Amino acid sequence: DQFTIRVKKYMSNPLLRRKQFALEILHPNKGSVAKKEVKERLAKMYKLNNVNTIVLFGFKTLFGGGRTKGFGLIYKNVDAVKKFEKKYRLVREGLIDKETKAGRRASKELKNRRKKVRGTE
Amino acid sequence: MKLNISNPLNNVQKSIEIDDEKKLLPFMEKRIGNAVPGDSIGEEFTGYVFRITGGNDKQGFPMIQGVLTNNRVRLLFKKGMKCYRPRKKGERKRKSVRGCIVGQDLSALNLTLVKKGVNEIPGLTDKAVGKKLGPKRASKIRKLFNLDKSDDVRKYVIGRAITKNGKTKFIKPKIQRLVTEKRLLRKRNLLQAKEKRRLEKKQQLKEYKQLLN
Amino acid sequence: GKGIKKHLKRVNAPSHWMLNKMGGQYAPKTSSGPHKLLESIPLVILLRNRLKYALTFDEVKMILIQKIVKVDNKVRTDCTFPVGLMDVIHITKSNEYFRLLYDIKGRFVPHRITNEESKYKLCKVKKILLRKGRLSIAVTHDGRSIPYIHPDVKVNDTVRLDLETGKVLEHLKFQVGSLVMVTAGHSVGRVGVISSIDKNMGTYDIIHVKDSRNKVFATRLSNVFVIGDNTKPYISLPREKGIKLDIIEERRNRLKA
RNA sequence: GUAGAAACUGCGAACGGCUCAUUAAAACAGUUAUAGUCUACUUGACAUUUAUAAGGAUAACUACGGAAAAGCUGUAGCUAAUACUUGCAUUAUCCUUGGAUAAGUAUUUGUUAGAAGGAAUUAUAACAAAGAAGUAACACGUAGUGUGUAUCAAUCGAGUUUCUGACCUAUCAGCUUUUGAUGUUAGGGUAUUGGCCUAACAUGGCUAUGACGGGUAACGGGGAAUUAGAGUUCGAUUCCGGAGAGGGAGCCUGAGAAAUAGCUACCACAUCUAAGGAAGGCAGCAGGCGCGUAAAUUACCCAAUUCUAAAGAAGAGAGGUAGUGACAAGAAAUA
Ligand SMILES: [Mg+2]
Ligand SMILES: [Mg+2]
Ligand SMILES: [Mg+2]
Ligand SMILES: [Mg+2]
Ligand SMILES: [Mg+2]
Ligand SMILES: [Mg+2]
Ligand SMILES: [Mg+2]
Ligand SMILES: [Mg+2]
Ligand SMILES: [Mg+2]
Ligand SMILES: [Mg+2]
Ligand SMILES: [Mg+2]
Ligand SMILES: [Mg+2]
Ligand SMILES: [Mg+2]
Ligand SMILES: [Mg+2]
Ligand SMILES: [Mg+2]
Ligand SMILES: [Mg+2]
Repeated sequence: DQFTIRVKKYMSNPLLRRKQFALEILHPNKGSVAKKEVKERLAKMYKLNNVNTIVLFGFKTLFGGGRTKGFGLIYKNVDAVKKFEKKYRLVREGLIDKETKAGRRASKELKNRRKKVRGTE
Repeated sequence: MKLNISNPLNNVQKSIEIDDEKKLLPFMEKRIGNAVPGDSIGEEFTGYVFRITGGNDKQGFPMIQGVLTNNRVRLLFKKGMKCYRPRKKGERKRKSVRGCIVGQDLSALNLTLVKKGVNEIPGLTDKAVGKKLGPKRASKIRKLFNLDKSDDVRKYVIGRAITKNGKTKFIKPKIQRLVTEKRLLRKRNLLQAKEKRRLEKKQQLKEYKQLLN
Repeated sequence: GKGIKKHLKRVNAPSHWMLNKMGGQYAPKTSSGPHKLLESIPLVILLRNRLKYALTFDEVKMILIQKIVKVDNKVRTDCTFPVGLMDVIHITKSNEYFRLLYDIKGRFVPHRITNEESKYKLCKVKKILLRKGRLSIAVTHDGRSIPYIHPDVKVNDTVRLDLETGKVLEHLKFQVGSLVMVTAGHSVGRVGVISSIDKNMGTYDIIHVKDSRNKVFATRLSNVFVIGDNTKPYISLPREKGIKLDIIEERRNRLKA
């Protein structure tokens, strides 16, 4: 509702397909405006028609209260997000959903497979 | 004691089981690689000649050709030898192996056929099996079908029963060492690069010889 | 075993890379190439720690996969390639040009030259060889072989090299009045001219250099690089122009808010 | 055209991690030399005495098998390659045609001439004999790359090597040399120099400025504790160097090893067995017994730091994250 965003060390990165910047948020006498609201304000502030091209990470609330710091990241389009963002971030954003969790018990399979011979293993 | 007879000409083999000292008497004290008549193993084998190619003993150790004893010895093996396959490169290991003289302590024979006799011994001299895989190098194909240069080789490669996906398609192996425009392109490009290097070197030499004034 | 080492620990990396002593036990361990390890920086350092275009190592990899970075007019994909002193760097996607130089401290910086200046560099000779058929080859600090060198080029002087074609444009001599940049201990980015040369017979040779503020320093002959004739330098320089002030004067200047 | 169990081929596995037993001019530190050498990957230069395309043979696979057991393997039939091999098409220089041809990269032997370094038996050139190995019968579809290749140079390194520098002990005063101890000559060997080794010859070499021995609950250093200034004591343990993988000695592959989650043998210890035989090495990470005054989880992950590969995409007890934890350190309630 009542908060101000101050974007710092803004920089454009044509080598990647994004803009990258720091962030500070002022919310006096309240607590921690949610990540969903910050995206919507940034979209307005930057005319970003969509909202699914923004990535935010590393938010801390600064002992005393009333102000928060973090990092932000705005991409050219959705295809540039999936190309070169890691899988764990891409799951928190909801763009994909995969949790194949076979575990580190593939070491058991690796070991008991080299002792068998060409045809069967 | 258990015999594996294989017909090399027709690609077929047949095994028989024997528990008898009388029948195996001619085989004893023979090295591997020498002929031996097969009359005693059966009345239908009259006129059959075999050759000894291998075997292994009661405990399962194989026989090797070099050693001239009648029992087990202990050698250290290398890459080029027979009864060994290394895990590393340059690794050598000491193993126990059996001699090449035939004796009572065997469990298999592994002998092959040389001569037919008076009967036909069905299943060993009647049937025949093919190569199971055709050639891939082009010159081998043309030498197989006795073609000449004008004959294209791509039309004579054969799949045997192949009707795998289509009604009848006969998907065929890729064949190597075929004459393609690519090859030709490689030759002309290499010649052009060589000439260009020659010209550049002549340019540089003339220029430097000019500069020496 | 006891063969060639492959790892580099962080506290043992050269100090002018300026690496964080927390966050990691290792350092990039530059590859082998045209420059020595201690007189160069790996490409990841340039492209992540200095220019800040990348956040991690894998981002440098994804940048280099798309062939958009060139050193000395050739694309390179090796994340640990050595870059070194007088080399030019071009990034097509941003249309940028840089030349690495020492500042008045001992650390490398990208200098942001213009497009016209991006077509040459300066190479200093290390030795001259005579080979079969009586042709002469010069070896530069860049680790580079130049055949058909002019007969008047000697061992310690510098030459100006075109980059599209590996040919020579002109050469600059090593004399008493030439302009010099120094590249090793206690004075690593100073620019002065030259005052004298010593020539000790069995040991090192010492030369003396005078600043444009009339300050004089000395060093070994092997860490002296000629960058111009008597009057002017042949390349653009960083903002201090190689003028080093003492700590009192530097503190006084910095105190302007 | 897209994907691809097996298998052949290529590269790595000599880096990393652990511990401190040996070791007292040894190792190590600061300073030197290689004009006495080797050097994969990476970087730059750049080559000499059937051809519209050559050869045979082997995995995987199919069929017949043996052994209680093992990362065991026999016989027969097929088939590829950047595996293993053979080999074609060509000009240059000196005197606005011809002549001589050059016909040979490294390396070895004999006779000569001679831009650089303080110093040459140096780069280099001629003459007479030998002579390896190579200069694309390869893949992609981007003029562009990938793989491979003779010699030179660079880079990531190593082997030797000059000068100076250590604790306690004389109830350790002479030592070394037959069987190499110290030198000379000629060879052998090595990647090179060298008694490093062999043959002949001479009688040398070190020492109270402490040789030769004994001891260390001794790995060296960067460093640590306490001290006004002098000093005294510690340094197994984040980084660098050295050494080892139960104790010794040998060896293959390879650019790199006298390797030990590589091989061969003996000594000690110890596992399975149908009694014929087969298989071993936690001073790597957890964990157990023993020892003792004396020391933690048989957990999660490759997200970060980096390394290896056919190098975005796989793997990594290297490494990170938590769990146990009054070793040590900082802030700070009980109004
Ligand atoms: Mg060792
Ligand atoms: Mg990173
Ligand atoms: Mg190590
Ligand atoms: Mg003698
Ligand atoms: Mg220590
Ligand atoms: Mg101890
Ligand atoms: Mg420890
Ligand atoms: Mg260490
Ligand atoms: Mg032990
Ligand atoms: Mg060993
Ligand atoms: Mg172990
Ligand atoms: Mg052992
Ligand atoms: Mg343990
Ligand atoms: Mg305790
Ligand atoms: Mg690829
Ligand atoms: Mg993934």
